[PDB]
Amino acid sequence: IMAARAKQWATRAKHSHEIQVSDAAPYIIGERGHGHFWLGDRVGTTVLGYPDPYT
Amino acid sequence: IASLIPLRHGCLVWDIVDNSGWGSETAFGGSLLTGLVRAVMNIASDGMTEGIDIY
Amino acid sequence: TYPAENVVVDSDPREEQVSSESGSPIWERMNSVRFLHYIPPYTGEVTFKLSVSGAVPGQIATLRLPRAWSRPWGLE
Repeated sequence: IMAARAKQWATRAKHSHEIQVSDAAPYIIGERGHGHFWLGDRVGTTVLGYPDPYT
Repeated sequence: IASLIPLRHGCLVWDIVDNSGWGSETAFGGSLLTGLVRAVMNIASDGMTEGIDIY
Repeated sequence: TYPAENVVVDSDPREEQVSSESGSPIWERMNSVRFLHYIPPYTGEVTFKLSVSGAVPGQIATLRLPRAWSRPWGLE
């Protein structure tokens, strides 16, 4: 079961968003207590021409 | 604490952190109109299907 | 002693939309709700309806409206 769910995770439905941005625009990138977010944190994004534009 | 557990300069301190929250409370999506949707994931008894409960 | 959570709300999408006098992270408590809507060009009379709970008489809010023109003159 563990080996199969490792293969399940390799074959999941997924999305990703690679973005290029300046710091403090508006968010500060830095460790917890100093930035709004850091590596590993959950962040939201919107997609420009996606059919439901508030998603 | 610094006298009881002395650590040298440059000592590499390993930790493991949960920056997901999938198994307790987090959000997988939402709307800019009404906010993020709070949710939990649980593995069902087969070990392969995850249920999602919305808070 | 810190200032109270007196706030500036800014509707502009380029900036932090809620900021407190205390430096408290009040914008993180919005659950990703955003202000989305501008006042359009050549907008005349508008009525803004606010509501408040937990306030006392003598406190004021303000509404603040910029004036940015494409040109040094004309366009009224």
